[PDB]
Amino acid sequence: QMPSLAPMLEKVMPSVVSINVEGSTQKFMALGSGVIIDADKGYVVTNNHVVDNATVIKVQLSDGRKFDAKMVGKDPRSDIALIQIQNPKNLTAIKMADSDALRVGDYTVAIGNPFGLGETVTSGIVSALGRSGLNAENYENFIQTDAAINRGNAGGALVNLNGELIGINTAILAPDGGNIGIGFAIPSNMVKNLTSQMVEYGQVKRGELGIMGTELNSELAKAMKVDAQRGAFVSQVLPNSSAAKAGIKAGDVITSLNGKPISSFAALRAQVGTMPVGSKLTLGLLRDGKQVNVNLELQQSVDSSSIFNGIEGAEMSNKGKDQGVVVNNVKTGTPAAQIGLKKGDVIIGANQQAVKNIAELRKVLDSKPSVLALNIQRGDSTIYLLMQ
Amino acid sequence: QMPSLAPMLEKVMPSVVSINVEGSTQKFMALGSGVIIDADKGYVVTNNHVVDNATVIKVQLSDGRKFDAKMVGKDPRSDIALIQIQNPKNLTAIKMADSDALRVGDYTVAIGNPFGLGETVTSGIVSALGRSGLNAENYENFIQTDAAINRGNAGGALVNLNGELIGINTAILAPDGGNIGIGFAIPSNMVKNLTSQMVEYGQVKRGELGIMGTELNSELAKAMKVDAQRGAFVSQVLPNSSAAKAGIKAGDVITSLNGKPISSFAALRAQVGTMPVGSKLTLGLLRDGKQVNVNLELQQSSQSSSIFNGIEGAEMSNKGKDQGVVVNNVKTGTPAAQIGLKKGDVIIGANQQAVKNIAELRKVLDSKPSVLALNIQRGDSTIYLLMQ
Amino acid sequence: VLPNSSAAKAGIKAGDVITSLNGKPISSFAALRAQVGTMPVGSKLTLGLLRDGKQVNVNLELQQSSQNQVDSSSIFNGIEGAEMSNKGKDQGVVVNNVKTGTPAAQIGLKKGDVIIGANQQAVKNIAELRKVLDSKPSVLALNIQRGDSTIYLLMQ
Amino acid sequence: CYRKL
Amino acid sequence: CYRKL
Amino acid sequence: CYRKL
Amino acid sequence: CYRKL
Amino acid sequence: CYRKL
Repeated sequence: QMPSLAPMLEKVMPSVVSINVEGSTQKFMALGSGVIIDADKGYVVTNNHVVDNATVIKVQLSDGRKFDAKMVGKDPRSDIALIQIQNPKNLTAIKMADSDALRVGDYTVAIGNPFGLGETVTSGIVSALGRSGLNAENYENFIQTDAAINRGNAGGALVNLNGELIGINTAILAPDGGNIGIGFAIPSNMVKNLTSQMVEYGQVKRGELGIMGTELNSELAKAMKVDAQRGAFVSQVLPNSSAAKAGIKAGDVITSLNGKPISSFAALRAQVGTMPVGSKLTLGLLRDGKQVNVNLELQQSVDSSSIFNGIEGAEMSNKGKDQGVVVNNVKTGTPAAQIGLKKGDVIIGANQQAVKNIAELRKVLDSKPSVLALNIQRGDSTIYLLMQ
Repeated sequence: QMPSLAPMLEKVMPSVVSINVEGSTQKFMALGSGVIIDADKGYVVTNNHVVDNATVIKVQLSDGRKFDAKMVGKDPRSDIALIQIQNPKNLTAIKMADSDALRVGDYTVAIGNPFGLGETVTSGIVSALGRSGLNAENYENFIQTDAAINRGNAGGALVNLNGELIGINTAILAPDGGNIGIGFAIPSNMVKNLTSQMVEYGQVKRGELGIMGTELNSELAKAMKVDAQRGAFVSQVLPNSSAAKAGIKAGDVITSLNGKPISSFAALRAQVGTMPVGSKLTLGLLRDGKQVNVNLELQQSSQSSSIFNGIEGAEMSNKGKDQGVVVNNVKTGTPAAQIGLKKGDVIIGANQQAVKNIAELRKVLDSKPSVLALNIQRGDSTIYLLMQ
Repeated sequence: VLPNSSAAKAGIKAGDVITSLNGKPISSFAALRAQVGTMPVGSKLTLGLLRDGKQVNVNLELQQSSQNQVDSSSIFNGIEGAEMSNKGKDQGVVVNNVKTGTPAAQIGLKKGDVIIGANQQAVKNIAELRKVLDSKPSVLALNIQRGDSTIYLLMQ
Repeated sequence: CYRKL
Repeated sequence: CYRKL
Repeated sequence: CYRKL
Repeated sequence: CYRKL
Repeated sequence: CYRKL
């Protein structure tokens, strides 16, 4: 009698799907994998870098059934998207496990679709936890695994020996485009928090505690007479922030979140960047070698490229009460400064339409005209700006 | 007390050999692996692309013993070759398993000689079954595995944990010439049927059913109002074919083979494309959404390299009743058309000895004279062609 | 429209469309630019507007440029890349613009310079400058001032 | 592409 | 670099 | 360096 | 791409 | 691109 993994897979593999994508930008076609989160509703999670700027999306199950799917949510800061199968009939969902109990040394099983060959299973183990740095702006708390993962495994499922979802395979470390035994997956607990916001609101309500910080090395612990050699170092607390309201001061060292120890600041940063606003959590602090615990509650939280898509480098907002779109600050040499924007301008309107705020502006950006004529004002002057 | 694979490997590893071969076409040298099939007779299986255009065959056992081997059979359609050891003395055969019971998730052990280093052992799992598409003309039903397999593992063994042979490692998917966790092996049941034919005849008697078809995707499945989203689709049945004699009509969808579900048409083609002529098997069909079972028996299909061992590019067979060796068709730019022979030529004799069939002819190829004079006839004309 | 500009003084507002000059229709903006770029200062002309579907006629008069009046070339007969004009009442020549990679910026000229004198003669306007360049001195010692400082720049 | 068996 | 929470 | 899938 | 051994 | 007369 031989030990085998087939019994777990025969029940779990139907939950893993492959994704075919068509889009344009230079039109392109991409392929990857997906995971069925809710069998009834047909919600399928995948990597956001798989489904960006995609016009047509068809999803093929493990058994060969084809469907059409529509976008539900996307979050490039954590690279998680959610799609919905049209006409969900006879699907199999995956049970997600508590990834915060994972330990280096657990056996892992990867499921995906390398090179469009089909549903491919590989084995491995948990190489490490809390890995980050492949893209420092991204909220990455990657699990490292030696499970084989190539092009097309993206959006695939990472499960334990019981077939419970622990992570979503995301990226590999390949200087040659072929797997060498380093895969990265986003823990299920982050995926569970990120999917739940896309179900109710369609986007992510990004919350903030209101503190600055950086990674704690062994050198800094000597200067601060701190015992722990790893964690979050509080540079400052911002006024009237949740964290400031909670009693957090500068000079503290964070050690735990919900009782679970923290691997790194860049990993802790990825943790809360996924939780919805107002989530009450517990923190482990260390000031003067004494542990302090605090419960917290996220608070809510502007660029020109947030309302432009292509033109950055000018800070802007609304003026007073329906007084236009004022420009806060501009850097000389940006796509906005390439079209003449200066600091202090007051956008009154555009194309014979009045503009009182960013909302009345964005009502006309959606009209997408061929040429745009802003009726802004600099001081006592009334000038115009053109685009496209 | 630790789980290990060493107890099984010390049993089976002597049954895995490495192959040193020297030849030419411009002299070259290459090397592969092989598996002892019959310890007494000295039968070793390998890949046909390992023994293509081979002059001298040397094998080195696990223990370093050297022997000599001669060609027995070759099949470029399935890439399975069989050789026999000269002076077989003190060998160990390998047990074979039933690959039709294999399941994705079972553990696999790959044994070969990567980079000529010697017998090297790697581990993995069954990535998938029925994978195909590397070369659409081959009878390919490969087994995919994350077992590390590189150049040299060819002809090597893929085995289970009890030391039973499940497949012959064949090819990999590597963008860089180095394994990225995707290897392919030919299942044992295929190799079981292929070798048994090469034992008696030195070639495989290719029998056919006389049907055309194509792959069933979910798109065509919807078109025929057929529920199954994958399988073999019946295009047409040829007259006087076993299917016609069994009662198979166009518009049917093949779903199973002997109760064993069908993974694709590409696998099903390789399945029976290797079974010996007359093999009684049962199939599951689906016409008008109604399940039907039929029992069948393979029939004969009636169709240079296999005879010269070094001159390819010409399909040839016997003619009528003792009417010589007619050449069916010739490919342009191959070692056959380089000597003048064309399609339609009928080799009647050579070197003052008449040739009634392919057996009478090789009696001269085994005589190995310095110069050969082929007395073919093109039409009613009498000509000669010379070689060497 | 710039402040203190003849167009602003004439009653011309931004967002308007020019259609004619002295009756002659205008083919383009670049063509009108060339038309007026040749007319002498103070040339009185009439323009045709189109604002909110309403035709407007205006009398105007060319004015001088306190910004980018005289470029470097026409004074040195070989040195381009510095647009300059007079300051105040005989308070020197401030450089309005200097081009990147041109013979003027190749000797160090930047924006904001104020030339007070050159070669032991105080320089108050472009005529007093040109009065030394017609003398064609072998080497030129410019007593310019950048900011509150009094510096020099040399030529040849 | 139709293939024969 | 300075990162924000 | 780092690659995607 | 696809390769032999 | 607006230029000055």
